[PDB]
Amino acid sequence: PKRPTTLNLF
Amino acid sequence: DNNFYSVEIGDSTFTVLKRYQNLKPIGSGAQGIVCAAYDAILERNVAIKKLSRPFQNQTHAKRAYRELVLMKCVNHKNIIGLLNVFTPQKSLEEFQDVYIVMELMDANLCQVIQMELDHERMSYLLYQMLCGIKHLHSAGIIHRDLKPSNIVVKSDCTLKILDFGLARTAGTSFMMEPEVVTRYYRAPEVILGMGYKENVDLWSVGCIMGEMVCHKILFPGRDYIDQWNKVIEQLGTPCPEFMKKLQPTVRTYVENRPKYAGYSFEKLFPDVLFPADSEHNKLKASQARDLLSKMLVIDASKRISVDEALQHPYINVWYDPSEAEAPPPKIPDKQLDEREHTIEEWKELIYKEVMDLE
Ligand SMILES: CCOc1nc(C(=O)NCc2cc(OC)ccc2OC)ccc1C#N
Repeated sequence: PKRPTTLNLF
Repeated sequence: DNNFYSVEIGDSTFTVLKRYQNLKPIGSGAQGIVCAAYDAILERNVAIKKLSRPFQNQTHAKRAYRELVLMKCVNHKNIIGLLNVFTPQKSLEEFQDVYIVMELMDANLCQVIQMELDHERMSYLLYQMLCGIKHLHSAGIIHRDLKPSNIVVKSDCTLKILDFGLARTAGTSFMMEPEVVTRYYRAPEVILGMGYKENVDLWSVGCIMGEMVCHKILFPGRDYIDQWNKVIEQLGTPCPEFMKKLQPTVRTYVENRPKYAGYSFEKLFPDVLFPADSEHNKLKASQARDLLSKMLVIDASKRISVDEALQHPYINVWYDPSEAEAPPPKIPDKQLDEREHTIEEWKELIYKEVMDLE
């Protein structure tokens, strides 16, 4: 369980 | 060429140290325009807010000051960092315009609230938001205005709290100016003039996390008073223990409303709206829903606190002592909760602040 690094703010 | 300059910012004019280029607006609000800029000297982009009528009322003063102060005295990786603060005027006589500069992320939480995330993202985002607040609370500071407009995310999936112009401590009053926080997120103790604790923020936190799942404002409200009716219709009329705490005037009205039992959180929030449950326990709809039902609670004295939010099975699988229980910030002692001054007197402190803060 590791922290996300991406976030498609589109 | 006096080492500043102005730019025709949409409706009004701006004035910044040349270093800031290509000033395009992004923030139009109740505290003034806030446009993005590319700080040359920095080699990174930034955001600049220009305080709208900082001395208009003895209150704006009290807020502009706290704004500054608090922007300065408090730091965390989940709180927009204060890059700078400057003024173009030369002396206190001239002085009346203040521009604050701070780091800038990629978007608004309203941007997230319009896309479907997954337990990984949603839980992490809430975690960060929760750590940011814990920092403020650790210093007896309350934000009083957490909402999407005041929360920013960046492409690397990290978020940071915003604005402090309404941030303060204490809770003596019942909020002589409760009209200021944004309706759809006002917490019961605010709506019903009551005197708030630190946990008055976890309400807004629920209203938001609920917004990210539902995708629509949790408790609408066509007006300051209708707000309340939207809260009870959802969560049901509060119990008599609670009522007994309202001012005599409020208690009566609050008791003459129709009685609603409300609906179960499984109903308010069916599974299907939450991300896809995997097979793992900690990150399940059950948990996310459970945390919600502990934030969206009328009786503050029965409503969760950050301490526990950060410890909850849904947000807790990211827990890290540093971020979680960082060092409580420390304001000098200027910041308080009442201290009133003149329009000038206030202006005085602001300058001698904008100064050693330039
Ligand atoms: C809400 C605007 O105010 C502020 N916003 C930010 C911020 O990072 N906003 C994210 C953001 C970035 C954009 O790309 C250029 C465009 C629109 C945005 O959403 C508005 C940071 C500080 C303040 C302040 N003060």
